[PDB]
Formats: sequence, structure tokens, C-alpha cells
Amino acid sequence: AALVESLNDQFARKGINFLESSPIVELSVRNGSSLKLQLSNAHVTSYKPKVYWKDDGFEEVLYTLPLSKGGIGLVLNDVTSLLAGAEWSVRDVDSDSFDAVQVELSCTSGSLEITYVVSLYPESMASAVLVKNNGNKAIGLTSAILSHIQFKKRSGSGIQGLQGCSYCSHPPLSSPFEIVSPAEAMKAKLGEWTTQEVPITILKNKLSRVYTAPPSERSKKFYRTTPSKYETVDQGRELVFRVIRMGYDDILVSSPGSLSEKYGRDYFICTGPASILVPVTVNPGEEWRGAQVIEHDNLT
Amino acid sequence: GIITVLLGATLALAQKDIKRSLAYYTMSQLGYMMLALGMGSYRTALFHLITHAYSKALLFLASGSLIHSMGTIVGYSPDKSQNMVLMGGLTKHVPITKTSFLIGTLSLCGIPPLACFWSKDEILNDSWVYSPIFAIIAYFTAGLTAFYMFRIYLLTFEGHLNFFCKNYSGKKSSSFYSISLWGKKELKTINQKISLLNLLTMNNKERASFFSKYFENKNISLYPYESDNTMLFPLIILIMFTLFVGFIGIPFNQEGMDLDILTKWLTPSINLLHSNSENFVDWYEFVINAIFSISIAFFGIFIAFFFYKPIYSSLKNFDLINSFDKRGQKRILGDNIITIIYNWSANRGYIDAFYSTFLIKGIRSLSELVSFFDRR
Amino acid sequence: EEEELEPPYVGFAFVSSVLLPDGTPDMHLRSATGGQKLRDIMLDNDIDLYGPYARPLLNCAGGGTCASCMVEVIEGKELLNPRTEKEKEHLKKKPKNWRLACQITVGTPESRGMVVIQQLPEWKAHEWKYEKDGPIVSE
Repeated sequence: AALVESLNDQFARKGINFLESSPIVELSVRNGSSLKLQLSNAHVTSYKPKVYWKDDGFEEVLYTLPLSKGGIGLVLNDVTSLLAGAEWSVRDVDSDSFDAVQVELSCTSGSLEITYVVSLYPESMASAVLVKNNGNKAIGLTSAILSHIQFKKRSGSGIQGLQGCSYCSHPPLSSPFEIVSPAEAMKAKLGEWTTQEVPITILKNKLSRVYTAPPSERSKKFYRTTPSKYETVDQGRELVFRVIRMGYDDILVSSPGSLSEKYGRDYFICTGPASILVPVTVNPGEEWRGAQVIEHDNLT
Repeated sequence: GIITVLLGATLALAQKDIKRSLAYYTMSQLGYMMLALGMGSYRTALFHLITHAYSKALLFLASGSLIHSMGTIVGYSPDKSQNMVLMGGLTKHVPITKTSFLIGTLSLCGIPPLACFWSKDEILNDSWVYSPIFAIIAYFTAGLTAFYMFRIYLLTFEGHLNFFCKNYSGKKSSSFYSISLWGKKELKTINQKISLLNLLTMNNKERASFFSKYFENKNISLYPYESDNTMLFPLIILIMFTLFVGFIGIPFNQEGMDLDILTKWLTPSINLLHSNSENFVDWYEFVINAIFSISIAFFGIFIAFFFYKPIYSSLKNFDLINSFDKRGQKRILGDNIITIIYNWSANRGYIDAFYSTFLIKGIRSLSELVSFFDRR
Repeated sequence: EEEELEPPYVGFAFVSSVLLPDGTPDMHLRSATGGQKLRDIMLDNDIDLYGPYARPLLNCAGGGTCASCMVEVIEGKELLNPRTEKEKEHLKKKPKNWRLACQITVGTPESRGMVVIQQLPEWKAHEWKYEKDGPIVSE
């Protein structure tokens, strides 16, 4: 518990607090949006932004289960897992006048320095990962910031903005924070690379797709790039949450179908930026950056 | 009256200004009044005048208060503060104005038990007695009126604030905070290169290799809010008027032989269509014979809901929208209605421009010609 | 010594009006055969052209009367036809590169150039400043 007191004496500010409910950092802003991030592992367990103009208009976004399941989890594995058993330590925090807050966690893995930056803005939340190489050999690694978005009902849950983007049926990248196993998601029609034609992806059925440009198409001068923004639509509580991908070149989308009945009453999907089909190389002394942003326009 | 009805209904379908569409279908309702007067329905025309004046004042005052609310975020220009394109998602911000506008819309969509429902469906029944073609045009106008009124309401109150939507407006972004997304290592006004944007920071894409020959603003959170109480109080009074003024032409608490306030007011009154039927209508029986008008109004409301309701609304099904994928921007649909309706509404029905081309300029030339004959 | 190197195409680089949260402007790439209208290309390739005017009856849909067709042409003005009568009518007091996309034909089906287009120029939070031709920068 003395670690929590030391973190309060060192880094606590207006909107940044540290509790022991495992040490967790609570990020808060002026309008009342809250964010819980575990410090033992880089896991965001709760995101409650203000979406209604009532006195209690804070709505939970992430689907969180006990034993560190669900939520937002940074994954970084090497193919040429680097986060298992990692000792995450807080580097520094920053704040903009109680309007925006930010916390940085630092970890080392072999010769790689990994920084996880989690920030709150009055209508958005951002999670970024920066890996810096310090060794004498270039690495090849994959990564994915997967977020489990909670929907009120299985029907009326959809994704808007992926129309015309080619999708490949591919198993989700294995993470310590899975709700459904990659085998129980039926993994993937294996690599069909179908182009989505409907404007809305319906998530009432069990699907596991990656939305991106095909790796063969990425070697040309002009090609249909991966969409940067895509919205999740929840008709149960009338909420649209926009996801922005930077650095990554893929969008993982996964739905459990009937399996969501096992873990609770509320529906959920697992979506987020990813770099899986084409592993990303990092030369010695280079740096790779990736980021997922969840915004919402429900206040306007 | 019927020509004015059809023209006013068809001229407000594809307008972006709220007050212009309000004027056009004001003209449509006045044409309805003149149509009722054309068959000799004195009492029905006066009933429609009484109900429509109060509902129209309610809707116009609500629109003005809403324009006043939007002028704090888009400025005082009427090209911006009266544009329903940039106006969505005002239900959360102006609730009293939302209720007033919704009540006026329901009154003038012919939905019971509001004001203009009784007058309008009396007009429609009298027109069917008059002639079938006029009744067909009037019922189609009622459906169109429902469509464009709920189009206005959905464009103006449901959705997101299109002016402040982060999908389009880049001014209300998260990059303008001192908190940098990547960490405590980013600052300075950046000046990029289209070549760097082309290579996507994935150096290997350097194939062009040649040519072919802003912070410190600071942003705050601004939201529209409801206007002052002096604007809201007449809205409440007109809400009460709209709710309870349809009972002066209908009998209030009919018990046997009971004449309403309006027919006792106009005891000597011209009535050519019903000069022999001294019938007493009933409060809960008129909605039985008015199934057709409410059905067509609900059809128009369903069309407006399909066109303009937000994607997160539970009434909008994903599969139905998938059936309306219209992939390829199907040209059979584009010029069937959308181009034609938009050109009809934007060019004001082509009459006014003709009045500029034929009369106005002509009279100008005539003046000059006369001046020439007075000078030379 | 060339088998045409590819089937003929025109590359399009679209810059969105809204910047990414890190401050870098959004960039999208498409490839479409020449001879088609820019409106017929942007909607076919799912590129935001109208903005909030994309809903039905809010745009002229190729009629030319609506001003929601308007884009900013950064590069590729050689591949595009000059300003027409409707563009001249609807683009008074606007900059010269500001063009209506639906009143634009992108060359011919045997074109190979690159066209760089900024979408929704009225909603921009940045600006483009040309410097001795060549280098084109954004603030």
C-alpha cells in the first residue's frame, strides 16, 4: 500500500489519483469522465465518459470481467509475447487544466523500451504504444490494441464506416485479456479477402475479420488504404463511439454470437487496431508508434 | 386553392432553410383554407384558420428561439444560423423548444388529438364529397406535409451537431490541447510535406522522388443552450393553445344533441355540401372515419424516419438499410427524385425566375425605351 | 521494354478536413480509371465528399446547383477540365483551386497522373501554402 502513497506523493494531480482497488490510476476530467487503468499490467478496466446531460450521464463503454478480462489491453509479441511478466512502472503524468490528463507507463523487454501512454480528453480517450529498439539486431513484431466494447443488446449492435474495405477472416491475436478463446471464436472462408458492400457490419452473428488493404496490394503506388476511423453503433442505449487507428495497418473486429450469453447479459465485441498480417520491422535505434482513440459525439 | 396546396407541398421537400420551408407550407395551408372556402365550407375554413394560426405561431417562435440558440455557435449569419444541415442533435440542448416544435409538427401532420387534425380531415372529407381528383391531391399533400415536417424535425433535433461533429469539423479536435497523444516529447507548429504524407512514414515508397515540373488558436467547449424565459413563456402558451384549440370546432364532452362552440358562433353560415345534414359528430367517433388521413400521414412519417433518423435509433433496422445499399449510386434513383426534387425546391418552382426573366427585366427595358422616346 | 507496367489508372490522394488526434492530417489513397467524374469516383470509393449534406434531398446529386460538390484541388489540375459556367457561378469570392467535384472530369480513360484533393475545404483546421511550386506544405 506504500507504493500507492508514494505515487500520490509524487504524481498525484487534479484529475490523477492512485488507489489500491493492485494499484490503479483513476483519470478524471472536468465534465466527469472517468478512466480506470491498472498499474501491474497495462490494462484499462473502465471508461465512463459523460454522454448524457443529466447529473449522472456517465456511461460505461468497455466490457470488463474479473480476473483481468476484457477492457483495453496492449499486446506486443515478437515473431522474428514481450509483455508477459512485465514490470510496468509509471514514468510521468501530465495535465491540461483539469480538462485533459495523461499518464505514461514504462517497461523494458530484452533490449526494447515500451511506453504505454493513456490519456483522457473531455469527449475522448487515447491509448498509445511506443517501442524503441536499443539492441544490435532489427526485430520483427506484431501488435494490437484490442478493446472490448459493450453493447446493450445483441441486436442493434453494428459497425459503420467499413464499407468497401476488403476483409479477411482471420483469428484474433492471442491476448491475456480475452473473453473468448481464439479457438472458440472459430478462428477465422479462410483468407477469402471479400470486399464488404453493405454500409453497416452487423455483429449479431459470430464473426472474426480483419479490415485492411491486402498485403499484396500494399506494395503499389496507389491502393485502397485501411480506413482510419470507424464507429460502433449501439441502438440499445443510442450511443455511437468512434475508433481512430494510427500506426497500425489493420482493424480487428470480432463478435461472439451466442457465446455472449455465457459471460453475462450485455453483449460485447472485440475491436481495435492491429498489425498481424504484415509483421512490422524495427531497425536498431528506430521506434514504432501505434495508437487507438475512442471518441464520442453524444454530447453534441 | 388546390394548385397552391400542391405547389406549397412540393416546394418544401428539399429546402435547407427552416424559415423558407415554413413559409412554403404556410402557403400550402392557406391554399387548403381557400380550397375549403371554394366548396362553401365556411365553418371548416374558419376552423382551419383558427387552428393553423396558433400552430404556426408556435412553430415559428420555436424556430426563432432555436435560431437564436444556434447563433451563439455558428454566428449571426442567417445562411448559417438557419441551415438545418448543420443543425442536428438539438434534442439534448433545447428540450422545451424540442417539445414545442414536436407539438406543432404533430398538429400540422394531422395527428390526433391536436389542433389541425380535425380541421384538415374535415377539409379532406368535404373535398371527397366535392370531387375525387381534388381529394386525391389533398390526401397526397397531407402525406407530403407529414414527410417534410418530420424531415425538418429529424434534421433539426435528432442526430449529432453537424457543425461541431468531429467527423467533419477539424476545429474541435483533440490535438489542440497541451496534452500530446504520444507523450511528453511533442510540440511546435508542424509544417508537413505532401511527399511525407504520400510515403506514409514507411520509407520504401519513395518513388516520386521529385516534383512534377496551426496551433496557438486554443479551443474551448461551447454548446448551444435554451433561450431566455421571455422567449419560452409564449411557447408554453402556444403549446396550450395548440393542444386545446381543436375542441372549439369539435364538440367538447358531447352528451346527445350538442353543438360545438364554432357552429353556435357561426349559426347563420354557408354550407353548400352539407346543407341538409344536421349531424352531430362525436369526439371518439371521428378518429374512426379518419383512418385514411392518419394512415397516409404515418406513411409519410415512416418515409421521413427511414430517410433522416439517426443510425443509433432503434427504429432504424440494419437489414433494411442494407437492402437500401444503393451500391454504385444507382442512376435510376438519382435523377428519378433527388435531382428533380432538389432542383424544384432550390429554383423555387421556376416561376419566380420566370417573373424575373419575363416581367421584371422586360419592364426595365420598357422603362429605358420610354426614356429613350422622351430624350431623342 | 514495358507491358504498360499496369492497366491504366489515375491515383487519388484525399486529405480529410479533420486532423488525426496526433495532429498529422488524415490521408487516404485510391486508384480509379480516368474519364469519370470526381463525384462518381469519390462515392464509388467511399470518400466523404458532401459531409453533412450526404443525406438524401440535402444534395443536388449531380445537378450542379448544390454547393456541396465543392472540393479543393491541390494537385492534378492538368488532368482536370477547367472551370465551367456552373463552377464560375457557384464559386464567386472563392480561391482558384476550389472546385466543384461533380463538375469535374478526371482526364481520359488512358491517363496516368496523380490527383491530390482536399475534401471539405470549408471545415479545414489547417491551410496549404505553396512555396516556389514543388514543395507543398500544410500548417
